[PDB]
Amino acid sequence: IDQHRAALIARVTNVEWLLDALYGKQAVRAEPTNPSKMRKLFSFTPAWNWTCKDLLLQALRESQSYLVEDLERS
Amino acid sequence: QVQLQESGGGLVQPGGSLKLSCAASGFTFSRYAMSWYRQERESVARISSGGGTIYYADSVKGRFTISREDAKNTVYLQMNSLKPEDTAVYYCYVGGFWGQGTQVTVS
Repeated sequence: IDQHRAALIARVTNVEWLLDALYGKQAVRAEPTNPSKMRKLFSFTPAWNWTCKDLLLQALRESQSYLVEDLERS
Repeated sequence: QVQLQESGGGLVQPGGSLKLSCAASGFTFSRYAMSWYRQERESVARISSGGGTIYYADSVKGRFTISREDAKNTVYLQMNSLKPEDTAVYYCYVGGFWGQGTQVTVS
């Protein structure tokens, strides 16, 4: 289940965008790599309610809709 | 011997069009994704195997269209409303093997 992660990572550009979006809606950040902060972020699902998935993919569609569908048609 | 034949390039006036096509040869194509890039070197189109999941680089939105011919060995690039900034070497590329390319000159 790790092949969609690096996928979304390189389909972004700016990583801080959806993190700032996720803000107050969180310490993974000491991890040095930029995609590191991504990969652990999807291990946080138990702390993610329905509204959280909603937040991620709504920010994704409010960014680029094809990315929302790409995660969706999976 | 891995083969990819890039073609369909040329010189055009903006608003105008170019049709790029790459012809795969030597291995089984349809189980692999096929891509186009243009030149740093910036990826342009990526079409996953099977035809379902399409991904376009942000220069290509609503203009460029990557298409798939699996019957076999053809991958299409449809460029409408060409621009000089997008005039470049179009590289058809799959699996560590990039095509020799095509020349696109827009003006």
